[PDB]
Amino acid sequence: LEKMASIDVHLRQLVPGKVSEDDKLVEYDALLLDRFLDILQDLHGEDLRETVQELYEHSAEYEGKHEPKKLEELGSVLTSLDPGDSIVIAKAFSHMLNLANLAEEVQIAYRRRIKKLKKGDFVDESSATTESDLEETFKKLVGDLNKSPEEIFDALKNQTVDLVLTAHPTQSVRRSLLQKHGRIRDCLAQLYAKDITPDDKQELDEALQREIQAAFRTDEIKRTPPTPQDEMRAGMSYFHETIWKGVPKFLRRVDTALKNIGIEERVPYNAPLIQFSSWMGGDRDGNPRVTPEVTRDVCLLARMMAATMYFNQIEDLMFEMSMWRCNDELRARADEVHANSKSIPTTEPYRVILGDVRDKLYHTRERAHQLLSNGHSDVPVEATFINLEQFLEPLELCYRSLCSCGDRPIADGSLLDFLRQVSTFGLSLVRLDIRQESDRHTDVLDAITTHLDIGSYREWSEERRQEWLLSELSGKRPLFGSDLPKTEEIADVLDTFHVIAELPADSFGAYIISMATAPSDVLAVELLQRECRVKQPLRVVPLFEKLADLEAAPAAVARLFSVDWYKNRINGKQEVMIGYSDSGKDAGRLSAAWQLYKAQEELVKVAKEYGVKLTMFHGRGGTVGRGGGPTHLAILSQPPDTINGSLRVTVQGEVIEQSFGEEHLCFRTLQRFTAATLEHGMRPPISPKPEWRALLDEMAVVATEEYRSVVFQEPRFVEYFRLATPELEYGRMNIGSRPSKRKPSGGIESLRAIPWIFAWTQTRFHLPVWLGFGSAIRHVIEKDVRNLHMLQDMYQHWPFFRVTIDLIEMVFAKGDPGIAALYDKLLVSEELWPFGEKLRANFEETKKLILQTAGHKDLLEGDPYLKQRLRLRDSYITTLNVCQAYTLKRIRDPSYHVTLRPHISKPAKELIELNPTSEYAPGLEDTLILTMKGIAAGLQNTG
Amino acid sequence: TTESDLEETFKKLVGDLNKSPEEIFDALKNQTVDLVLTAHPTQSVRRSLLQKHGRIRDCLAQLYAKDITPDDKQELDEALQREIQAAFRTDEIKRTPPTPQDEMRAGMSYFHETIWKGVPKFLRRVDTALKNIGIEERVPYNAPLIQFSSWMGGDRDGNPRVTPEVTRDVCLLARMMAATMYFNQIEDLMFEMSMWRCNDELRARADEVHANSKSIPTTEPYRVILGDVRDKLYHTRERAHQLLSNGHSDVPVEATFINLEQFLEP
Amino acid sequence: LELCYRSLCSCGDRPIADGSLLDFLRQVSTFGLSLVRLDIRQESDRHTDVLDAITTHLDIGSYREWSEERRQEWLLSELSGKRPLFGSDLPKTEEIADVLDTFHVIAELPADSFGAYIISMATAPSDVLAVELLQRECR
Repeated sequence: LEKMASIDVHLRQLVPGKVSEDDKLVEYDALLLDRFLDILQDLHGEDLRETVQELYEHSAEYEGKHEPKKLEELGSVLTSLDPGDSIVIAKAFSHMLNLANLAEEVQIAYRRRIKKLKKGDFVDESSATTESDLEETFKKLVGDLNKSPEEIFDALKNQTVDLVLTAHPTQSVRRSLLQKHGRIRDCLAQLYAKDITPDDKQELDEALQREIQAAFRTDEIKRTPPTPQDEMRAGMSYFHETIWKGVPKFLRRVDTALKNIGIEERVPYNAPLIQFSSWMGGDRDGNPRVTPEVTRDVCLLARMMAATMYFNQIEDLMFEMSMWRCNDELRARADEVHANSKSIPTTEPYRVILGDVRDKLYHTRERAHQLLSNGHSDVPVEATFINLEQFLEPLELCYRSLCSCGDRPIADGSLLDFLRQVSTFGLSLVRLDIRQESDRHTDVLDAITTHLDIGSYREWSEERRQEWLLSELSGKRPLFGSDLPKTEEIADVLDTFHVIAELPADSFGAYIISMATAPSDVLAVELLQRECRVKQPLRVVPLFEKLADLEAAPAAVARLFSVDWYKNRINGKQEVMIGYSDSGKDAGRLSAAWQLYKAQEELVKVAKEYGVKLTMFHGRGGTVGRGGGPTHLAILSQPPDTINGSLRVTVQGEVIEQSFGEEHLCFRTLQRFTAATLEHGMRPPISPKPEWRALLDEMAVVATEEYRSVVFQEPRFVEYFRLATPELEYGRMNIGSRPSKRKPSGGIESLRAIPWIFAWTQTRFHLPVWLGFGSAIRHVIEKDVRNLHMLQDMYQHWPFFRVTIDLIEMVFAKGDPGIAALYDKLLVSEELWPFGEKLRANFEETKKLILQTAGHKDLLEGDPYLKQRLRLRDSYITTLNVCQAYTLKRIRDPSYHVTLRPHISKPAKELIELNPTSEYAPGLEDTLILTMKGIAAGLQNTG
Repeated sequence: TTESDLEETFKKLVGDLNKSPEEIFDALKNQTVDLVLTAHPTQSVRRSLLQKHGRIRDCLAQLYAKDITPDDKQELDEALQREIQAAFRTDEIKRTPPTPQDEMRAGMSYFHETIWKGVPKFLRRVDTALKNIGIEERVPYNAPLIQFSSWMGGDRDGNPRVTPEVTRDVCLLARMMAATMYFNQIEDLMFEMSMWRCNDELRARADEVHANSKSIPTTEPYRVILGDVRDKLYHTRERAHQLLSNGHSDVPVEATFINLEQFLEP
Repeated sequence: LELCYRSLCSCGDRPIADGSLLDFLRQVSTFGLSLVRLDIRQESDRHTDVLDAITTHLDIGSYREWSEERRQEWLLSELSGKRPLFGSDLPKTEEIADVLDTFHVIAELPADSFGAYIISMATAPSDVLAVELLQRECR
């Protein structure tokens, strides 16, 4: 058994140098890989193991030198496998890749930071090795900006970081397989303790193998495209995993950091530095499966999870709180609770109060399980806490008392962590946002005006809409009753509003209007809210998606503030949502990014005019959605005063593991969010030179021209897209809960942005992310010999431009034109081949231009850590690519017969039997799904 | 400091006494250690003060880690002082000479603290020691190498306060703590058991259990069986709380495990 | 029951059917599910109070000052339209609350219990149309 000698060599060639000398990543992945291959040999035989290993060796050699021979050898081996062995190979490379991501997680989390590698400028904030922690951010604010610690302390007091969890665009992996990955990480880490005992080490190795097999022996398909509730619990897994415990530890570190610069107070417990929001069960844009009952469901489920967690916590709090000296107030309250009732003696008053609150917690949990599992309950209102204040009051009483008796140290222990968990998590953990297209609201209003015989709200001009909406919001007469012809959709909208009306506001964040374009969409949602008897209406949030919507958004927002009814309803607070990927699908990426910068600038000018406090909600696709070090500089790179102590970011499902799976991970996440928000608030990035703004305007025009000319003006583009890319299969298979298009018969316009990105990400081509940069940079470079220098100035001195280019370069590192060409060769008509060839030429050109801008000669020249990690994942992703290409060829072409090879080794008793009701050949559907999940998992995020 | 551990004891048995590893393994199979817990001759300390001492120990130990970070060390010191005051600021008298049941719970604290997790860890270490001398089997799971007994609620010698009702109390309280621990354990056992290849015997039983019933899908049979065992555990615990807090129950005995065999079988 | 009667007469047991079964059927038809049917009765002036509060809250005038025919006209246009008339945001005296809540209680019950809505001191068609409108707009 000396296969280990070979893969070790290959790994050491993939990652040759050392990015430090704790660089045990090759050791980690070689260990996990060898254990895995042994388990694969034991389960599925020797031949299978040798085949898979040969495949990986070739894939790694290809990632090394990129000789197309390696690709054709991988193809040669993969075509000869009967679908059973294809399944085994695909599953093999999925698990090997996951193990690679695991060794990476351990490497990053236990990489010790190097103080001496900092340069002194903003660049350092784009990598976790040189990014500032909380304390370094404090000292940078004090020394360099002459800010006083009191100003920092206030800034922290009023700052709010609101993280919004969304559903996974593809495989939200089984909570069980997450658990198994966790055990594997812990085993690795403990195995690399520099002191461990021989038996501890032996039992750790045994546990590791045991769990790698345990993970391999579980399916990753079948069942349902899990219902919105199942996805929602699968979302809240990370509250038990890390977040619930993680909040108070982070806040305590904020206290320590404040002490270490002279501040003697702590951050007040009720200060909302962290906040969590959810879309799971609320977003309806192009998702009929999110019914009103779904919303009522995840609302009550959230309240259940909250009351449960508080209940399990308050036992340990009651144990801790065994003191007897207390305030007179708390003493009287204890006499009250005891009279109105181990049995909690009156000499332990803290335990009396906390025992009563414990009662209220249990009663609330059972009441919520009865409201969800039935539709009514018997539990009266008084056995439960209805708002957060009733909950907070007795705890704050206990804190007051403890500090009264000089037991503040005791009060700053379990009690403080509990109070902060109550303030951060509320009664619901999260606040659910509802989201819906504007056109559905317009449908409802049109049905209403037609039923009232006033015209059709749809035909009305934007201002006429505004006028009718204003008169209707003014009056005292309700608008409709049950006697209204309601389509299924109209009924969905109205019933959603009623469900909102019949629930506590503690669960609801914002009403987000997708495809928002004009003030009438916002006023419309406000009116529907009031006329559906929504007691405390939600804040309305427009989502300007298309480019023109971004150009006209400040004018619409100003017009909204200028309206007295809205000006008083919003109460000096406004939240606007931007979508990096949504605008990118419309007008290319460069134009969408620059337009977003300008649009935020103008929105801030409007908010300063009308004296409203603006919060910018960053959707998916952004720079702030990459996760990790890059998020630091990305947040720093927002236009000045666009943050102002209120950040709101989408936590994409594809990153939620890299952000909240582990302890160190969650801590560093909350830390970089808080530090970035604070520093940007007190130290805005430089304002751009005007020549820069003009240059970006020209490049935006050229880029949008090329982008739309390719995606929309070329007629055969959609045929090419359907051929060279698994878009249709993703649209058909039980991968995501949402349909891939809004209208089945439309082109790319009606296609959603998630399948648009995902489709081209799968083929290692990434056309939506970089398309447009080539023609623009070429254009300005030819226009003047000097512009290049100017561009290179921006990349090195303008944070915004730097984070944009950096993202593009990183995506190019995840790309490979040769693999794309393989997809073309197997799946595209011959008369369409040159088309693709031309695109690929563009690809290469764009790459060479991006490099020239960054002053780099290789991709990711400045970040060799990331280069190493990407190289390592890629060596696994490439085989999944080829396997996917040929599998597509077989699925689409029943006339393409292959020369099969003999089967290898072992109602379902073998891997091929796990899909009975299959449409295509046995095991092809599952292989395609496997490669899609594996490639998608190995590439993570791009654009 | 110089006493023999398990493995050194093995090598002393094998090298010096010419005992075969098989003889050692058999001896272990048949050996039983029955540890009997008694009430404290004086202060059986409050379970809360146990917890506080525990936090103090953890704080000391982590404070003397040869790698610790400045902020971790500062927060550790703060936690240490905080907990020392916390312990000092609690009384240790009043109330009653705690009822035999109160002393009995205060005895069973140590199952949660260490013993419940500690037993299988030790047994696994016995397995490792057997591997290192050539034995490929493990110590059978149903072998009673460790056994626990109690006098708390049973010893009456010179003690009028141990009434028969006290005995029935500590009996049912013990069973409650047992069913509790098993229940809380079997959730993580159900998470682990997500495999799909299974025995024909297990397949048939799973088809049966699912037919007689997240909703436990039939292609995860282990989760079917263990979810059923979870059901019986819950019913047993609630039944014991009803027999203790009342004197009767409505929950039928057949919804619960009555003997160790019904429990072990699935 | 009628099935049992049909059957008995089918087998020529009509005499048996005309005994306890017939008395039972007649008791069901005479007494229904409620023995009696409850009439509601109220002064017309209370309905006028409610309509006056509504027209004042809508800033249209005071239904009270309006002549009998003008009342008739507003009542007719309102009974014609498709828009409801008011919501919880309405200044309601104790009496107005009594009237509206009475109408809601009528709405939340089976019609088997209710006979007639009787207007005491009835004087003009607007009193009747008014009660009809309040009935509809109270669902």
